[PDB]
Amino acid sequence: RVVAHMPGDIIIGALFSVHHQPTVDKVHERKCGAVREQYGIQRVEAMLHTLERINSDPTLLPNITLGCEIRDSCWHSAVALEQSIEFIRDKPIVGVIGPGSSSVAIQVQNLLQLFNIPQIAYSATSMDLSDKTLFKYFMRVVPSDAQQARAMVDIVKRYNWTYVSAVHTEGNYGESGMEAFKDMSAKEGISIAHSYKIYSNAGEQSFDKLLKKLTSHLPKARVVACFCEGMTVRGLLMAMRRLGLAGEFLLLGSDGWADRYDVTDGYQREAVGGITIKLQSPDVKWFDDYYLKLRPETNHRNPWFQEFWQHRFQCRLEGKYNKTCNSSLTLKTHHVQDSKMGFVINAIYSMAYGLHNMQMSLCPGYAGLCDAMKPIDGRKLLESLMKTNFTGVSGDTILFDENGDSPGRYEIMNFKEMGKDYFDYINVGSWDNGELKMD
Amino acid sequence: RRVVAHMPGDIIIGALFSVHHQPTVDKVHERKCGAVREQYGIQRVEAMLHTLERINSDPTLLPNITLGCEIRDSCWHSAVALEQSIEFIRDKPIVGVIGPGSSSVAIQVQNLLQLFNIPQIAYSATSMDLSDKTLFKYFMRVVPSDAQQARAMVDIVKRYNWTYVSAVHTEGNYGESGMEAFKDMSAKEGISIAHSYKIYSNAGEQSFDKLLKKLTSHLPKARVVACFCEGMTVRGLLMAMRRLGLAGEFLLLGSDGWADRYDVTDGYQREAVGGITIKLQSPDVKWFDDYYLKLRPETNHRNPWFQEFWQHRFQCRLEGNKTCNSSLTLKTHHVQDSKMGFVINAIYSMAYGLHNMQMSLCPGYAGLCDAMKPIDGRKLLESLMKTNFTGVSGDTILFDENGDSPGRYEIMNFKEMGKDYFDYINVGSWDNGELKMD
Ligand SMILES: *[C@@H]1O[C@H](CO)[C@@H](O)[C@H](O)[C@H]1NC(C)=O
Ligand SMILES: *[C@@H]1O[C@H](CO)[C@@H](O)[C@H](O)[C@H]1NC(C)=O
Ligand SMILES: N[C@@H](CCC(=O)O)C(=O)O
Ligand SMILES: N[C@@H](CCC(=O)O)C(=O)O
Ligand SMILES: [Mg+2]
Ligand SMILES: [Mg+2]
Ligand SMILES: [Mg+2]
Repeated sequence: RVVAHMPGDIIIGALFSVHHQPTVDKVHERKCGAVREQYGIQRVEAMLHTLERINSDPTLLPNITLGCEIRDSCWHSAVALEQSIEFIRDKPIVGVIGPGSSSVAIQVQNLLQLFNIPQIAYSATSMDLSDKTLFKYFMRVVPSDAQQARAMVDIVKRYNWTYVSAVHTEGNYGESGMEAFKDMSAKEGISIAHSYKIYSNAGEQSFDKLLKKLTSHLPKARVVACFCEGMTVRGLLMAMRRLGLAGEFLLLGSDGWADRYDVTDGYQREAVGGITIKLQSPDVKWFDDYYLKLRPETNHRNPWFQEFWQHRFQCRLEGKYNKTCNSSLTLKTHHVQDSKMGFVINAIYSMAYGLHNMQMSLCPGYAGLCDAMKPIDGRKLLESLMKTNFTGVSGDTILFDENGDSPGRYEIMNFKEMGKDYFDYINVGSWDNGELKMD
Repeated sequence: RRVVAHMPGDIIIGALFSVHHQPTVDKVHERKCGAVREQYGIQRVEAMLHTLERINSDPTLLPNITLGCEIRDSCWHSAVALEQSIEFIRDKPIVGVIGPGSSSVAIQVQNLLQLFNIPQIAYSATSMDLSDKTLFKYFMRVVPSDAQQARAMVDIVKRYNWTYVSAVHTEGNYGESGMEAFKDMSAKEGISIAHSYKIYSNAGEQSFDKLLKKLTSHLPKARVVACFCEGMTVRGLLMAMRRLGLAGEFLLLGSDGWADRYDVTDGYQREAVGGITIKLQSPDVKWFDDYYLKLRPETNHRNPWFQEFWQHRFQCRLEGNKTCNSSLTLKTHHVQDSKMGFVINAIYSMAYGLHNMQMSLCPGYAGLCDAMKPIDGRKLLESLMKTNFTGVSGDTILFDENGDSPGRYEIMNFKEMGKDYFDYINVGSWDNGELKMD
């Protein structure tokens, strides 16, 4: 399997979903699907460039250069574990950024903790991961769904819904979030018509059946609480197309969906009215400058880039598509920054600041790695990381609590019709530390 | 480093048994385990060792090939089990794995083993989840999935015309998957569940207290309590019943975690009295006791845990506070592990898979030939998925498409057989849909 290498005195690992998860037919081979941009190439590229900026910043880790080993998770548990094994055999991997998904992160954490390797996630939101007896070497730069689910329960109350349906994605994210939503909503007098679950990669038939099952609760249960992966919502949408059910349901979705266009593209009419929750994360300015200048002929250090470029533009590079890649192709056309970019970048910084701090205490008057950090002791790195206190890429303070969690907040999107045949995500409200505010 | 039981051979098979109890909150992070276990540890270790000896002595099965083993301690814990499982894969190669016992532990081990093409055969992991061959391709078992045990438990509730029961399951894949099967089966059968609860087996005294208090508030409408539970969870409850004195007000309908296990009820019998349990049908293995009971701490070094076990079992110290008398013997208070036959069938399955492979790849030869050097794990899987032989008790062992085996349950009753005497009474049976009591 392909890997992205950056040399250094210290090597940080990372798992990003450079390709989609395998299909039912190629699962056991663990042959992954198509190359991903926002969730893959962009995060890979973020990783490499953040490391450059840190290595160029003399305030942070002076005379030490951070290198990395970036690996493909395919958003899949087998693939991520396989790849995590490559991290632990046995120059060492000091800590790992990612992976994206709660149940995948858990599987990864189960391996890493046996090797005292701190792991810092940027999108794994499940409450389960707050348990430090079970997941001691796991931390994250996002809040847990104790709050997200709370926000979803609060949106239901605000709009005066007492009767809803529930769908969650199979696996720890959906399962655990929906548990929280089911519990909170029962105390607050909200009835759940039925709770359904489905895997994001189920066939059209499974989704069709789920859609028919949801119609049986019409007209009372037209709102569907979806603690769902983006690809589960898309499945629901496409099933609505096949069954001609556009305008029957209002989907209330969690962060798997947020403001993701790949979820709704091609299926806007069936999604319109949708309410989604997004974790507050501003664009990082300096990412686009770097990224939109990248060229397939000279971006060798990212070994998936040529594959991605050819996919994006549907062309062959003069280094199977029916055309050749034009010289004037640029990413600035239709560019959309990954909604979680700031989290990725902040996760990478936590690791660096964790390392820098350790260095200051264990190497008090020395420049670089002194014997006491040769080699780095994971248990002390975790102590250092657990006391994370810094200013983020976007100017917020990033701090960890005793559970390895981080404060955050949410934007509430409505997916609106903005005029004939044109739809978009519109910020309509927010949720922060218990307070819902709508426009 | 962790202690291992070794036996040499041309083909090495791995095994996972809970030789010690799980970490006690909190020796958890250091992964230090607790007290040594007899039925679930030492006896299984011993069955593994002796079964291989018996196979190596049988000339109809793998002639000229010596089967060895690497037997490791799981402590019935996901982290320890995974930790030990890495020792199997780094990198003589381990060809197959027997165990571990618990479903969520077996899941963790299967996720690693599938990556290295190493077949896994379980003796006691019963969760429906494990039937999914897309997630768990390299996993098989010699016991039926809890699809049947759940259905059986529902049928027991109906048999006594109960319409309102409480539910408790052990945190983990076994309890959660089995209770879900039970809830989505009883709701259709018109049975109501007052409240569903859950708990870790290693949860403190304080934790079980809270649970029981909650259960007491569910009374007196729900005295019957469906427990898709590990034995220690059941024990946990009984110990909480003692601390409160709520004994004789609950009826516990337990799954195979409890079954006919004395280590669950020992010391808390009157708290348990009345209880009903489901046990997988597994007859005692005659030859096992013959071999086992003859073992001596001075002469049984191949089992590295045995001296620890001997010393713990008899509360004495061996010569190389009180000194161990030479008269001590296991024949006293001996109880054979209830799932013993399943361990033994699992090993024989591995053995038979290896043998069938050997006949097609090494046709006119006795022994490991070049074409099985090394052993293709994908081919071992192929061969084991065609498992069909006659078991130690005499039944036919056969894997379905999902790598599952057929089985059946006995229904136990825990009751007083006179002033201060209590025992498990075989009160019925369940077999392929049909429940029978008398
Ligand atoms: C770090 O964060 C804490 C909050 O826990 C704050 O009190 C402190 O002022 C911050 N940083 C420094 C450098 O003092
Ligand atoms: C299993 O094998 C025995 C003997 O080889 C044979 O008689 C029997 O029909 C087989 N059964 C199945 C279901 O394969
Ligand atoms: N927060 C989700 C992932 C959502 C996403 O980034 O698409 C999880 O914990 O698995
Ligand atoms: N059947 C339980 C284990 C019960 C036991 O053997 O104690 C499981 O699959 O996890
Ligand atoms: Mg620097
Ligand atoms: Mg032989
Ligand atoms: Mg199976």
